[PDB]
Amino acid sequence: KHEHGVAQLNVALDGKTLELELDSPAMNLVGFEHAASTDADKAAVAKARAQLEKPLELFALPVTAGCSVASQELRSPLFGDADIHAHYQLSCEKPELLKLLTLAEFFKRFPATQKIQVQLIGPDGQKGADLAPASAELKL
Ligand SMILES: [Zn+2]
Ligand SMILES: [Zn+2]
Repeated sequence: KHEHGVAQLNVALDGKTLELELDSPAMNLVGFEHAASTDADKAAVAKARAQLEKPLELFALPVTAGCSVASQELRSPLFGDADIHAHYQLSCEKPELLKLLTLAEFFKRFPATQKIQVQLIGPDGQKGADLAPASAELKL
């Protein structure tokens, strides 16, 4: 599932919990897939890393919701000691306030991404949705 500028995002609101799994070809986030030797390359990777380390900002989860990070995983060689995987588990005090999900912010911060294919699974059932910077909201 590897198309440059296209990323998959699986969501799952289960009571308090919210699980976001983002699989993306590395081209969208760092701007290449050759492991980083240069300094321009190493700063582009650390820029991405510290943006992905702040998932309440990227996914623009409302403050009103009481959202805190329980666990976060960035599977890629580029962030150890080519695709990128980014798994967040969140715990929202007031999950009822999570009415809507804005990738608008994600697009601003990784403008290399033109389309995000979204599999949401609520307690309502299962809903697909393609998101572009134009049309980047999803009724949760
Ligand atoms: Zn590629
Ligand atoms: Zn994972």
